[PDB]
Amino acid sequence: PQNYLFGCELKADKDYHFKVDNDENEHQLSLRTVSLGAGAKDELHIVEAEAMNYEGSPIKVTLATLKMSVQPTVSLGGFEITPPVVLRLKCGSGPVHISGQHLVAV
Amino acid sequence: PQNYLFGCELKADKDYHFKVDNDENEHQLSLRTVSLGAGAKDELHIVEAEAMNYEGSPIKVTLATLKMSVQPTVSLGGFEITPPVVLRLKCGSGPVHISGQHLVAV
Amino acid sequence: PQNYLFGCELKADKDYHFKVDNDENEHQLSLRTVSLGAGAKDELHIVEAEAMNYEGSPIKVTLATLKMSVQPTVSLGGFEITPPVVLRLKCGSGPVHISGQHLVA
Amino acid sequence: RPQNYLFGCELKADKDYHFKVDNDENEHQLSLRTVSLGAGAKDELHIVEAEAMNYEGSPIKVTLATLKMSVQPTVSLGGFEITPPVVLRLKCGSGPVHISGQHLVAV
Amino acid sequence: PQNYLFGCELKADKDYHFKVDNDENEHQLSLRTVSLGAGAKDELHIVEAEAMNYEGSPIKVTLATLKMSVQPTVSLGGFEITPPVVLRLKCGSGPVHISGQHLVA
Ligand SMILES: [Cl-]
Repeated sequence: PQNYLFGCELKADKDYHFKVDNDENEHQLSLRTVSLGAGAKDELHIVEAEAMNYEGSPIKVTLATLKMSVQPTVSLGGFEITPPVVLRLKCGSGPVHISGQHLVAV
Repeated sequence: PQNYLFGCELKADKDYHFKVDNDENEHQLSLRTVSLGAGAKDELHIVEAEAMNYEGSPIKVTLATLKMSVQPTVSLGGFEITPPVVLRLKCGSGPVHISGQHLVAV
Repeated sequence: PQNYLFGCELKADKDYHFKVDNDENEHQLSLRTVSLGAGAKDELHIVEAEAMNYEGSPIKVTLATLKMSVQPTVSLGGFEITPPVVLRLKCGSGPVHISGQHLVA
Repeated sequence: RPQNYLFGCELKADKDYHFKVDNDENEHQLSLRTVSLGAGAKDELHIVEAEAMNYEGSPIKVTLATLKMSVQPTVSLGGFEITPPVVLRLKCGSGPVHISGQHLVAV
Repeated sequence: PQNYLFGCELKADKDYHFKVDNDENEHQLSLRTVSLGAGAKDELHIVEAEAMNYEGSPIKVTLATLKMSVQPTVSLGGFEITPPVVLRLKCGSGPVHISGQHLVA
């Protein structure tokens, strides 16, 4: 369970797509924090994730609701998600930063 | 321990029923975040879970108390519940979003 | 490790005692969240737990300080305590809800 | 796998806390869960610090939490495990500040 | 999994560099809390970490955004990073304190 640092930045329509690699290994994203960037406005920001569900259909789940003067950072504690996954801002202009661990298994 | 994205949205007249069907494997719901939706009033929101306790009886349980201008998101850190589970808003109009993992055994 | 839902509501004159039976397994309370109920006043609420320490004596312990307009909910991340455990409000009138898991060997 | 006992203490401006090992064989761990301000604490900045050995072998002071009654009365650390010997103290603020956690033992 | 206490302080002109000197065992930095020091102004503080991604390249990630009058402490719950790691203030002058665990197999 070797682990690499992971991160991305979201904007109004700057998605992040985490893909499956053409390796033989398993991969997981263990999401840790969502936090507002210095230039973010004091509006509501909602970060959303999209991935396969249990019965096979795409699901969109909101990870966090952030606002600069109320809650600039949310800690998710190692939210593990199997790729492919898309991360995006459902509202707010961002930037919103996401940090976490990229877990593989050779 | 296979792992899928889970999410739902609750409103005052909209609960969520997590079931698990005529499967053979064991299933667990691992709840990660509870967060207020973009249009939610600045009223008190209380999210409830109902499931079996160890004595065999159904128990109603408060997961989180949320308020948009005080605490829009609560992180539960992987709160596991054995299905069947009903999730509902005990008060507040929502929308309230819940995200987590659906974990499956064999 | 079997896990069942656990929850309770605490008020000024209402301790909560956890419990077990003529049982054969190991039991743990895994406390998850502490949250103020809808009718709680905007007073400071302090939730306390009491259980035996490593020496063997009962020790009272503050789990959380809550205030409705400041921090209505606290997440403990799976705080595990061996029964018997008493939960109570050391101050505030409540209602205060506690949620967690009952774990069985 | 290890056995777990409830742990707690109260810190004030002139009352620190030191984690007591004894003439025993067991490996002990202190797992800290919450830091929360007591009812009578004033509304100043409170900073809780922990003191224990680092890897290279010499003592390090470390900040666990910054708390303020009207902003953030409780901080949950999620099971911060520290090997004894460890000392907990207020680096500033008058308290009382309560600490809760687990005392874990295994051999 | 031997476990030692870890800490550092960050300022506008003072970063922290975590190297384990090449022994033969493996080391991990497990971050726990990011908190503002007593002397910090009430400006936005953003703490970032730099290490390798899975493709071998260095990446910088924001760990936490703090502000004294809003949220002086963020708890990361054991965010493990493989050394070498750089911690720095991307904005704000600090001091910002970091605590966690240094783990050796
Ligand atoms: Cl706040």
